Amino acid sequence: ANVVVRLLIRRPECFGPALRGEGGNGLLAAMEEAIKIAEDPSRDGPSPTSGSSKTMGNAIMTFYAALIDLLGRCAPEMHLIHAGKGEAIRIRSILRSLGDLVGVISIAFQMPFCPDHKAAMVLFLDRVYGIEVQDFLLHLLEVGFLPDLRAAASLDTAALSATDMALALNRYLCTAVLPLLCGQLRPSMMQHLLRRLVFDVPLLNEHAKMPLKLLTNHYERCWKYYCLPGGWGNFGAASEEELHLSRKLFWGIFDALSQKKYEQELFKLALPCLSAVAGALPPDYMESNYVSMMEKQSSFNPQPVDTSNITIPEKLEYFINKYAEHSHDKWSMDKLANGWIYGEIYSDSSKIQPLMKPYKLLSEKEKEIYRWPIKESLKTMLAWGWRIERTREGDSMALYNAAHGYSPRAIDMSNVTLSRDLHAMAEMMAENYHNIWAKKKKLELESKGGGNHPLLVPYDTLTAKEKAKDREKAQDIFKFLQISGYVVSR
Amino acid sequence: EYLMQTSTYYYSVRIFPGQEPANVWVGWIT
Amino acid sequence: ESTSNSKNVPPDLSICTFVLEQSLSVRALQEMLANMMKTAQGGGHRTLLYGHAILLRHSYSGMYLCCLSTSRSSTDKLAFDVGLQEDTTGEACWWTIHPASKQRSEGEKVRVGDDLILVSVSSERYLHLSYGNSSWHVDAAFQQTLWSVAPISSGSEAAQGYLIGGDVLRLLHGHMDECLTVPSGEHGEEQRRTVHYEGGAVSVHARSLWRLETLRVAWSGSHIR
Amino acid sequence: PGQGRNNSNGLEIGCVVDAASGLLTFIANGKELSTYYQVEPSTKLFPA
Repeated sequence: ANVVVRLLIRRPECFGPALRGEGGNGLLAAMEEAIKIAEDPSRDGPSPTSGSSKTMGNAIMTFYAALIDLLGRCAPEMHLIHAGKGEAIRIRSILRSLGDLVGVISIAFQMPFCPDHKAAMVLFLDRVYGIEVQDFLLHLLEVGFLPDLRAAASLDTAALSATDMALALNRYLCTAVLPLLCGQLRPSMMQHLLRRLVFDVPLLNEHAKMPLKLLTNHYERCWKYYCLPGGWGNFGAASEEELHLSRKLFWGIFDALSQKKYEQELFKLALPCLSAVAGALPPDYMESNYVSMMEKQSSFNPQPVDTSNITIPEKLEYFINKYAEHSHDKWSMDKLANGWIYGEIYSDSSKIQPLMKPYKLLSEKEKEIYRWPIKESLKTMLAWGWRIERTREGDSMALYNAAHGYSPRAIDMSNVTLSRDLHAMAEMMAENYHNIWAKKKKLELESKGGGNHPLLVPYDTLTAKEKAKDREKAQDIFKFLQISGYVVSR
Repeated sequence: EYLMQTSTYYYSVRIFPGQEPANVWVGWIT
Repeated sequence: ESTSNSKNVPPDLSICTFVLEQSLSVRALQEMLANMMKTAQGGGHRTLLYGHAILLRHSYSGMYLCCLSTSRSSTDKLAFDVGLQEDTTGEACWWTIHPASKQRSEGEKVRVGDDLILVSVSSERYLHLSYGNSSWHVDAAFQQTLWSVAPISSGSEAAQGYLIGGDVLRLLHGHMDECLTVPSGEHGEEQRRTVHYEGGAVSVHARSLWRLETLRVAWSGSHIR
Repeated sequence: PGQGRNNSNGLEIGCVVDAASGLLTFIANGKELSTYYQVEPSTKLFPA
């Protein structure tokens, strides 16, 4: 390795196609120029578009993948014999200098392309850089975001849906054990891993995924598992007699020695402990499914409901109109930031909006647009059935500090804390909204007759990018449901 | 004798009062 | 410094003068700190051999030119730019020489005025002459670039107070102790161009000093004939 | 009752009067209502 590194860096004629300067091997330009030529079009640059699962085409981005694979495999051995004390530090310094090469994470981020090249990409980081520090793992937090999302969708015994590249994906995830050897915001990769064992497509490959879920909780905080334990307990109670024998292993690993200095609650552990007790006796005998189960205590929904024949009582007469006007005021503030002004004749070029007027004079189209989601939401939890309060002192509709007297003002209502029961109700409403989105996705998929989308997935599947929008919508729900003296609870 | 003037030492210990968390009391103390 | 235009644009050799301090072998990798002179003080005036590590000391500054780890050079994104540093500590401190071709070999004695190849012992890079924008830029790169040495002065000369070129001096009168002096103007505009004499306090001071140097690049710091 | 939009409720701007025998002005409201507290001159120090 030392000799080949010395000779290759003495004679770097492996030039790059786009970037200038002596040498080359600039992935940040070569990979990006090669994908636009290879993915949609054919092997040549000027060429028509054809080819599905096609694994100047397959040449350059495999030649590179081989090059960084060779560099990673010839990187000096780490943390077994040599740890910065064997004169081999100059080789690692040269490899890091070839920062530009630190952008291997950025290179792997461009997920649309053979899945096997990502194995070399992560192997380079394992060899020359290492993720032993928590900062890089906090930066990434996933082996691959879109690959993890896509492996969830590609799980079925179908011809055109899976069993085409999912095997290569499974091999790449088998390689992907970098997190092995204190979650800050929300690491939820074990929920993604839960889908893998539901239907074991690759035989014997679940052994590589067992420690990814096992050792994760040891590093993870007990409280960081919030409602994913509830979902997993639901699935475990459903499949208490199943080939998924890692459920009891996770049960033991959590319940035993999950009691830290905090000594967290066991009331939520009582809900599935009785289910496990009542489901362990009707089965007659398994040889190892009940051995370690000695101490279990310290001491997908596409259609939520149907509201075709639900009548809304007319207890909403004033606050609904007030909050519709508040939403219109927020829209007016947004269009004022855009540059729109009130006028008489609508004109897109001149940025004239004649709708800058009170809700009583507003148009029926925008009135229905503002009223339909709120009315549908109210109908939904009225259909579910919960109590409604009318507290007198909760009247915070108008308490914070142009033509027709239209003077909207910004209100900072995001500083208010809400209760856990109201949070659960808003989470149910958010699940209903996600199911509505899933319904529109199913309708458009049926209309198109073919396609796939990785957003037909539960809460924990969502990464931070979409979770930001989800939290913004949840905050809007909190703002709507925290005022007007109306309280909903069980 | 601040002739041709209203007051002096125009300054403020600024606290944003528009949020009104609990309708805070503001004034000098001894 | 462009010394080719010797008749048109005169060069300066005080900043270009370089002195070799020590010559060790690459095999003789002495132990690091927490076991600077322990054993490398035997004899003196040791001859120089091919393949031995050498240390470049600048003439009027005690800084050493070796292996600057900076990425300020964006010409090719890879070649390091070499600078100057003080401490003779760390592996990125020494350069070793190599022959130009097979006509020499590693182990011989370097003759005067040969052709030399220099490599950083740390990054294994050579001195480079990349062109930024119609200009020269010293870089630590892996490309070939030949170099030559010209002996300016020797350390074995028994001068003990004789005249050697490159040394600043005073032209003074023996009897009246009078030396030349240039006046100072309002702010360096025109009044620095006049010449006059001045004795007494201004004798042993700054403004009455000039540098004497020979036009010849090779052996400029020689006895003046 | 003006209810200034956003954080535009005066920010307690201070204006010392020429005489400390009668009163000193330190208000945040847009209009004066009542800050009399007639006391003899006591102290003026760091803002608190």
